Amino acid sequence: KVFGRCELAAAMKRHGLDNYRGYSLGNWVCAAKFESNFNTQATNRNTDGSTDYGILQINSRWWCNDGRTPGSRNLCNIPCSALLSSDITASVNCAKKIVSDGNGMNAWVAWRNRCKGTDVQAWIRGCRL
Ligand SMILES: O=S(=O)(O)c1cc2c(O)c(c1)Cc1cc(S(=O)(=O)O)cc(c1O)Cc1cc(S(=O)(=O)O)cc(c1O)Cc1cc(S(=O)(=O)O)cc(c1O)C2
Ligand SMILES: O=S(=O)(O)c1cc2c(O)c(c1)Cc1cc(S(=O)(=O)O)cc(c1O)Cc1cc(S(=O)(=O)O)cc(c1O)Cc1cc(S(=O)(=O)O)cc(c1O)C2
Repeated sequence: KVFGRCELAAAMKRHGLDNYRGYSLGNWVCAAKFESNFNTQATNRNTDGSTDYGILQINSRWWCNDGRTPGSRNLCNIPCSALLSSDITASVNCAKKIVSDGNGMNAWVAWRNRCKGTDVQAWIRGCRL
């Protein structure tokens, strides 16, 4: 499923992402956009054998288990297919763990190139809140 902007911001807020470890809500919305275009089914392969999964493009090298990334860890203790679900709960919970561990959000490449140090609030303006 593809979220709209405001629908995603809203769900992210309900999951307590707003200002989580210092990152205002537009940050998580912005990162979702440039990682997956708001698509819960997004997946992308990496050259090391790992795959990024879901709305926040969470990597199987470190964070989840997809049974085909040899020698990988599963630090969120979660199957990667759970990161592909229509309900974003697992993605959110895994995203919290990544950030709190942590490298903040700098871990997300697209967030670092398109969101960090810009007007991330534009991503939430005009939404019901
Ligand atoms: O997209 S919207 O923010 O406009 C929206 C508002 C409400 C909605 O019921 C829905 C969307 C439909 C809907 C969407 C989703 S999601 O897109 O997958 O996030 C989930 C649900 C849902 O009804 C189920 C649901 C989950 C939660 S959560 O455990 O906190 O994530 C809370 C609620 C849910 O219905 C209650 C709820 C809260 C809120 S509020 O944003 O907290 O005011 C609005 C609406 C609600 O139904 C009222
Ligand atoms: O990822 S975080 O947003 O939590 C973060 C915040 C600060 C940080 O200092 C860093 C990360 C570490 C860091 C990372 C990087 S990068 O991974 O290569 O993108 C670069 C730097 C850095 O300190 C160096 C740096 C770059 C820039 S830029 O011109 O915008 O690219 C600005 C700064 C830097 O220190 C200053 C700065 C800005 C910001 S702001 O969020 O843009 O206001 C937060 C922090 C800053 O130190 C305070």
